[PDB]
Amino acid sequence: DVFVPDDKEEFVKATILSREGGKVTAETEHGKTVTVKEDQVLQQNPPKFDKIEDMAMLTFLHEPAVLYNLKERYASWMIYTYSGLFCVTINPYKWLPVYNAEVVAAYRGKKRSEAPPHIFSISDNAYQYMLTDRENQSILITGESGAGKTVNTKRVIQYFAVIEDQIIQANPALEAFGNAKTVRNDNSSRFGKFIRIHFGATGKLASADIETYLLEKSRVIFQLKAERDYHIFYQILSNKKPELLDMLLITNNPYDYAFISQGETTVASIDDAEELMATDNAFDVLGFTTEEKNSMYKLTGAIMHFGNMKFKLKQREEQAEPDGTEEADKSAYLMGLNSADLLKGLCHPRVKVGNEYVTKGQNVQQVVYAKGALAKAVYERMFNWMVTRINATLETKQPRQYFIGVLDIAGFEIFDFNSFEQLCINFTNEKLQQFFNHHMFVLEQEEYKKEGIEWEFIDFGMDLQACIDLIEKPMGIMSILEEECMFPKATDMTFKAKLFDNHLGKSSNFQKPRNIKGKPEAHFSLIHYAGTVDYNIIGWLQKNKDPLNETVVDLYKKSSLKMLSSLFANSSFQTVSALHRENLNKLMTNLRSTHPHFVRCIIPNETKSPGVIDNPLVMHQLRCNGVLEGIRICRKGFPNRILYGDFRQRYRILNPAAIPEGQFIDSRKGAEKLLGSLDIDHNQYKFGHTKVFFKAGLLGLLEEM
Amino acid sequence: TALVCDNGSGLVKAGFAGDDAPRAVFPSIVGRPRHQGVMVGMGQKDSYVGDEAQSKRGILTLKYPIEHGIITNWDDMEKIWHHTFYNELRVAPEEHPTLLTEAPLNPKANREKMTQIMFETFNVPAMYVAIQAVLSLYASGRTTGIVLDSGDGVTHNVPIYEGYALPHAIMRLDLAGRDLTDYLMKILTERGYSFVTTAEREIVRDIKEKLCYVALDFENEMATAASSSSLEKSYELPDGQVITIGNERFRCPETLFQPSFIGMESAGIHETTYNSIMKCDIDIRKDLYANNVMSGGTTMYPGIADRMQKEITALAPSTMKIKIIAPPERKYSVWIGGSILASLSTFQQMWITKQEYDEAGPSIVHRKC
Ligand SMILES: Nc1ncnc2c1ncn2[C@@H]1O[C@H](COP(=O)(O)OP(=O)(O)O)[C@@H](O)[C@H]1O
Ligand SMILES: [Mg+2]
Repeated sequence: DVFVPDDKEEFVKATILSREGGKVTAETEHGKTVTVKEDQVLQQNPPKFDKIEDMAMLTFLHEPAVLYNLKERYASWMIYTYSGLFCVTINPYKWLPVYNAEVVAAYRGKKRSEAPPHIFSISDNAYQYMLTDRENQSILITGESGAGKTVNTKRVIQYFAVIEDQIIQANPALEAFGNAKTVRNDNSSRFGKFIRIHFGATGKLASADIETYLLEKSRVIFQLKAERDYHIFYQILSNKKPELLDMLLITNNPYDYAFISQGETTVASIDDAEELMATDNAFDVLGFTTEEKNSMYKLTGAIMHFGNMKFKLKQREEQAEPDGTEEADKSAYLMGLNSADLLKGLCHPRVKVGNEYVTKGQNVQQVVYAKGALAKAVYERMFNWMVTRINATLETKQPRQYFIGVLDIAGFEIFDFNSFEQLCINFTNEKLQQFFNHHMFVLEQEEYKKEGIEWEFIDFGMDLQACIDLIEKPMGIMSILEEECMFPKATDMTFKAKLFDNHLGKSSNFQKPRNIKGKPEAHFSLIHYAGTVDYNIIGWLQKNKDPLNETVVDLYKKSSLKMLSSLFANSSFQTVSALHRENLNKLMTNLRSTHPHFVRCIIPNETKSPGVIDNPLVMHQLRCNGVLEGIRICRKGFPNRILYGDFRQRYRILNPAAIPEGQFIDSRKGAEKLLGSLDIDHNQYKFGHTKVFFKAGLLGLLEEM
Repeated sequence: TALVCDNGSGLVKAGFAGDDAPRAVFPSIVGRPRHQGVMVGMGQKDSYVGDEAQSKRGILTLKYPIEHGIITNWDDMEKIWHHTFYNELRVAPEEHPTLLTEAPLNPKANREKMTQIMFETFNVPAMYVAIQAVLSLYASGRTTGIVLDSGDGVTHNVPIYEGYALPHAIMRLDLAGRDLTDYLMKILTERGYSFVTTAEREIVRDIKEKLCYVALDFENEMATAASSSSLEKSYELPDGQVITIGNERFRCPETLFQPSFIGMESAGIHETTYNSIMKCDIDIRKDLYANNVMSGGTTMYPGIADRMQKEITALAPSTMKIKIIAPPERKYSVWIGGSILASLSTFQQMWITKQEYDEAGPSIVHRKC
């Protein structure tokens, strides 16, 4: 009973006849009898440790453990499984009595290790914490709709409301401006929408307000050629409901425009052709006047419609004249404001002085950058104002003050041909893991403190800080792009030259890949915990340059109600990096003022066969999600949560005997002679409060015999 | 497919075994900045190599690390090796046998340490330096004759009969290609122009590249261009000026045919090659006169073939046929032959694998070549 590094999965159960010299002879679960390398052969945890709902009690805590245990438990059609603080579900798709009414009011206690693995339990325990500590709680959903999750919190929220349906109604519409098909695992809502439900001191639901975080603002332009833009763009594309297109003056052809033509616009798997009816219907019944209703279309179209703008290089000079008056004019009518002053404010923006003379200066390249910047900003702020309106139709006036918030975030991203966008998203995803590590460290710190003997290494967060500094800390990586766009003559290669000069060897996490087999050549690589990342920095200088031109902003006030309403409410040339860092700090602050808990989602396979595992995928998601990193934390450390009585009970094979279940050396009579049976290292375990943590792994062999 | 990379001082040319054309060729300049850095954040490169360095000579000083077939200031020539392997040809040496090139006899210590430097750091699998002329011979498919490559750093002759490299008549000469440029500096000072610095000194070889044709009966052509203004030619620097070169046009290359101008007291190349002819048997002269092959660079000057034919037929007894082989594949014949030699399967056994070097010590190159 051992584990073998088989070719396909490298973490599957094995069967050793024996092992010799460096080459293990073994009959594998994956296939037939084979010979394999010793060093990566791992050892199976004992039956008493084996098949435990928590993945924190398995002596050889290594990755194979959590792999096979998930494989078996889901093989037996179990879906709820505990993995340290993390909770893991697979949510099969052929109906099972999963939402049975018996459990709905059932798990009203049983903090986390007193009931069968189940997350409604932990959410209800969060309810109890609310009752006791009167302090906010946060749901940490990993994985996106691309991970098959959508059907979980839609039920969990109703569960929490049990001890109302307006919450979902936002989803169908806000998806259209937020779902974006990617290279891998398509059709993912890439925008973060923290969702909170407010309770007063009483506990009856008063309201639930929703605020989005860290929307992907650079998806609007320079999308990858392989991928596709926001769903709404192709919703408007399809001729269905052509009257709104008649309002919007669009020709109904994707490839006409610059922004769209980067996209594929032909995704046979899912198009909004049918969905446009549902999105329009929700977008109406959510309390929208027809004027705002069609105005939303007006702005969304105009954001496309700039894509037709074309400029020429002036003679013997530098600034840009406008070409293509008619499309500028159609846009101008579409937003109402005059065309002539718009093109002029493009060609000669105003910059103030101690008294604001009409200062002037531009270049064609700057203009092509800036107009896109303006489009991106106006779209993002439009989206957030729609969030405000969704709050408006859901407004309340009760005393609501204490909320338990569910946040959905983009999942960890590792695949082919990853530019800036991936770096941003990955940084965001991993900061939350930094938050998790520090949190679990705090709680285990006080708990082990009650049993105080000695802590291994304070602040589990250092493991991530080692790369957090590299990504963000001044003159790190992200800072270099900020500096490089500013510096004159932005050239792509000079960027990487500077990076290699500044953080190679000097930074122990910045290295270079070699011959990435078929995927196009990445330039530089980083060693994250979850996966070494590879990027090519082409187009980065273009991506992050975005000058928020003022004159047009001030020009925007004298038009339709929406645009003035959006842009009236609200500098070192803000570039996506800085805005992004600041907003992420805002988010972590909001989580800094809360308490976490963890709900995960697992995809079985692309073939969508419920009830049956498929190893190629799940291993990647589990490694990416960082549950393996939490298991790494437990494995290298004390965290193996063990009753001292439990250890005295299980250890009777070295206290010569066979009979388990008590009635031999108990808690008070141990750590005296026991390790002297087979000479196990001392001080790896004691009893402070008769709760003992372990350097586990040494406890697997001793119970096999 | 091993590799072939020329050493010659002028243009380090890189390519692949078997291929008929060097994959990348670039001037061997090495550059350093000669002024302080003023616009903070440039991320200055501490040294530059090849055509990248040639691009911005404006603020650069130029060191040629290769003079007279001797590799000096080894640090920068190693820099050139490193730039070649990774940036131009773009493969790690770890998986490619490598062959180099070397003038006839330059010093003893040169190869004996160059093999070490290129064989210990670059960790190449195997290498074998081959003397220039015999390689030039294969390049043209003639296995009998005299080679006059005159690669920019050094000029030399070998007699090779029936594929035997008859040593003792090897007649080296340091009338290098660069020194024609350097003399042209002094001759161009007279027409009133001035080219003091190093960058302009690099330009002038370019201006030499087009406007130097060697002419028969030097005295008569000289008086001819003196009396008549027929050939008064023009050209422009990347400055805006236009420069008018008179008889210096055909007084440049004739320093080759007589060195009295440059000063060196060693006869012109035609007399040296005739000398090396007359220092062999009385039966090899029958064929040697017939297969005379130019090679290397610095002989793309128009006419030089014909002028050479005239001088030799005047010197040799007027009963032999001196028809000299000057293909226009010159300036690369070194490299073509090198690739062909690397392509020979029987040649595979020759060169030196790492085992021999490690177990024998550095002298293995001299002992086994
Ligand atoms: N247009 C030209 N006409 C005549 N000679 C030239 C021309 N261009 C370059 N050369 C000469 O060719 C020389 C290169 O020869 P060399 O370096 O000795 O051979 P290799 O490049 O094979 O090592 C340069 O020094 C230059 O003087
Ligand atoms: Mg050369």
